[PDB]
Amino acid sequence: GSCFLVVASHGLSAIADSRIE
Amino acid sequence: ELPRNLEVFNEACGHVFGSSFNREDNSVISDAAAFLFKMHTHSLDGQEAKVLRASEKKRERENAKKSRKAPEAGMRVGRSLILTSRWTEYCATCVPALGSKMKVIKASGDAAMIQMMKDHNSLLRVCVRIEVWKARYVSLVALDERIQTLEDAQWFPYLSGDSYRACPGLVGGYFAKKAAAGERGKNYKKLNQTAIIPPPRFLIIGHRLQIGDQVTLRELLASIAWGLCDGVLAECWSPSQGDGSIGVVVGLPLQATGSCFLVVASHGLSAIADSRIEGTGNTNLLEECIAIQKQDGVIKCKRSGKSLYHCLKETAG
Amino acid sequence: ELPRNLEVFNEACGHVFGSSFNREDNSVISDAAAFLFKMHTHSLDGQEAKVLRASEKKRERENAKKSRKAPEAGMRVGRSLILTSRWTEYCATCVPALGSKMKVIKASGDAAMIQMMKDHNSLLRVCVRIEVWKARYVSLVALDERIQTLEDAQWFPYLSGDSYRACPGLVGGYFAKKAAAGERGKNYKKLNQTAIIPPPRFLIIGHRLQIGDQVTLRELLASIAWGLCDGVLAECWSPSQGDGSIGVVVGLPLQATNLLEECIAIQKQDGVIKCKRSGKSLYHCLKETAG
RNA sequence: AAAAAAAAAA
RNA sequence: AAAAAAA
Repeated sequence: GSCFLVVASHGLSAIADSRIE
Repeated sequence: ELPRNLEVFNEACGHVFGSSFNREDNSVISDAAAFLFKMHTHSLDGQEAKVLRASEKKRERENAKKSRKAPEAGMRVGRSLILTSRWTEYCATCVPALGSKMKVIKASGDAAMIQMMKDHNSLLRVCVRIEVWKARYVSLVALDERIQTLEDAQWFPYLSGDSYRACPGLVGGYFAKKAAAGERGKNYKKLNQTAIIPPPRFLIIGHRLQIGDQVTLRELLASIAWGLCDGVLAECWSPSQGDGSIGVVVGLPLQATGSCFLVVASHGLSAIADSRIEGTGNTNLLEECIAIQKQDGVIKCKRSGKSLYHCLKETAG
Repeated sequence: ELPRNLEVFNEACGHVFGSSFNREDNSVISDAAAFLFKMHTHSLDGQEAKVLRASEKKRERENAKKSRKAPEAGMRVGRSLILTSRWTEYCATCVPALGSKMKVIKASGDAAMIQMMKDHNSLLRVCVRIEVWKARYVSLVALDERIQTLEDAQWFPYLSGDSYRACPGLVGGYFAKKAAAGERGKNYKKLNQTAIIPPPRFLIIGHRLQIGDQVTLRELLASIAWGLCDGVLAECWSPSQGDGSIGVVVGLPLQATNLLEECIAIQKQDGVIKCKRSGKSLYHCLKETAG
């Protein structure tokens, strides 16, 4: 089990999943 | 030599913990801050019971805590922190009595009690800051099960109500959700999930985190971001000579200049989640850059689009 | 020969603000309407306390409000409105006593109190409409931090509970969400974020927004939409000779690759026309065109 | 011709 | 910086 989220930070845009991008 | 907050935190930790308090270990400082936060919140055994509007279950829990024996001198705190026999004196002296309010003491007019209340507030603030930093540092290499979607991660860290009361701008959790959802007044502070917090070994000394300080990758990443932030922030670090474990800080990101790019549906049109990404269907959101202020000047680094927790473990293999 | 609804607001504003009330400035009218709404909701200093089921913190807040000195003649409300000595008399005689219900007054049969309650209701409705329009006008150049996702923007405007109670079909906020995200009755009104609200200077005189009446771009955009609506609506306005920040309305939207091809309908003087959507928020478009 | 009124009304 | 102030 693990997670691939990347929350928005420092003006970036949030990602629901790293792999799908 | 030091501000009032740092001096009072140093005095409290020293008095409570004797010489066992190591001033150059992040984990030790985090454990000491957690213990002092428990002490000043009457969450330890043998302290006053919070029963003002407590439910019968809350009443029973607090009463059981009160009846339970308080920690005995010499008890092991965390790993390398041992209580002294003179911690009870400090707990009885410098801890405001349960229900104490600043207005009442100001009406009383006793300067000593005003100073003690200000010291209590400052100690709560410092301990909460250290707790938040240790929360991020833990999140770097230990995911929190409570987080499964961007909405859940939006309120990180998840801390108690006292933490939110002391430092609203740094502490998330249920109370942060409650404050954000409700009306936002002038006193409301937005949850800055990635606001810069110097590591505990810097915060107590007051040495503001800056370029050139020798820090470990994990502690720096916790200072500037947390586990689920982008991996590009790893570019703010650079190993020193001989690899080792301690490197140096090369940049400090900036989290300003943020605006809205949504277009709600209206007059028969369809809602758009983002005007920029719309374009002609090109959903390639990897050109975004983070602004890093280096010694030479400000630069922009292209986002990697991967979690810090993932990258830290991957690159170590 | 204005309707009783607007006549009540005109008389109330006159009585409460003397000659300092200007009948041609949007900001002045919006501030006056906000003050009258606060006065008629028993939220000023020195007014009755809301203690039916208040919490301890709310109890203290209401008690402090009641004990606090009430506004005095000569106070400055906003920027160009000055309270007069007659405002106390109006507040005493025309504001229904806290907790007054229309049913009780109607049953009592007192014509004077029935008329007073009807005037109070009309004033509440007009003040809420002006408040919604001012919220839309403000949102064009300064968004709310709460609006960070489409779901959050779905509930604009974010006004107080009494505002929703007076005008359910125009006010969003938390209470609108609760009404939608919960049991719905027959007397249920659906939020219309783009309902055409004439500018206050046109609203308090009974004028209906139409084609051929001079207005400002921000005025029209607030009238027919808000900050995060698409920018194509800006095509409903046309600047006049020399600009000068004053133009004219040429149409009003209806129904108030392919995705960017969607068109809005504009009712022009000749006939309905289809205008391609721009895909950029009115706030963003105005920011870009500012310079 | 949805718009306006009267009944209701954290 | 200061002053307010619990699931």
